[PDB]
Amino acid sequence: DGCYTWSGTLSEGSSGEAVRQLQIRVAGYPGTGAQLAIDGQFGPATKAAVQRFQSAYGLAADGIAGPATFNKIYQLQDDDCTPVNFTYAELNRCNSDWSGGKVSAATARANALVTMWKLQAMRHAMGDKPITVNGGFRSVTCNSNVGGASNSRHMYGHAADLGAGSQGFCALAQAARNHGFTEILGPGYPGHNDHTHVAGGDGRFWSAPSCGI
Ligand SMILES: [Zn+2]
Repeated sequence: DGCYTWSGTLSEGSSGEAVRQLQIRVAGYPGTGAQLAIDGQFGPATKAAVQRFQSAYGLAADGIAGPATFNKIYQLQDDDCTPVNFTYAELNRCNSDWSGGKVSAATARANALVTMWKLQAMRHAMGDKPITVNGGFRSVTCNSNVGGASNSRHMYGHAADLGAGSQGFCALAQAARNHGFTEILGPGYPGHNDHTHVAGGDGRFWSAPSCGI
C-alpha cells in the first residue's frame, strides 16, 4: 500500500486532495474535445469523467467513486503513482532531475503525471497494445538541441511524442481527441510526419492534415 489510499466514497459536492487525486486518475476521460480541470472540486464534469472510467473497465457506471472504483485504480497504479504502463524515465529522455524547463521540476513532473494517466486511458481504449513514447520533458537546452519552438509545451511537462507502434501515427492522433490532449500535431503538419505530438495545457490547437484533422 503506497502511492495514495482513498478513505471513503466521493460524489458531487466533495472537495479536497482526495478529489484532486481522483481527477488526475480520470483526466483521460473528459469527453471529446474537452479537458478536466484539476481543482479538487467534485462537480458535474468530474462525475461524467468517473462514469466514463467505470464504463471503460466494465464497472457499474453511476459516477460515484466508491471502493470498486478505487480497487480498479489500485490495479492501474504503480508504487510511484504512475500508471502501470508508463514511467517517469520513459517520459524524460532529456535529463534525470526534470530541471531546465519553463516551470519548476515539481510542476514539470506533476504536469507529466497527468499526461501519463491520459496515455493509460488511451492505451486501453486502443486495445491494450503498447504505446511507444519517444520523448516527453525537454529542458531549455534539450529543446534547442532539437530546434524545438520557443513556446513548446515539452518544456512544461505537458507533452509526449509518440512513435507509430502497431497503431500508426494517424490512429494515435485521432484517438487523442478523446483523451484531454488540447494540442495534437501529426502527419501533414510541418515537421510532424515521423511522430504524433500530444500535449495537455490551456488552448486547443489540433492539426494532422494527413490524418483528416
Ligand atoms: Zn512534440
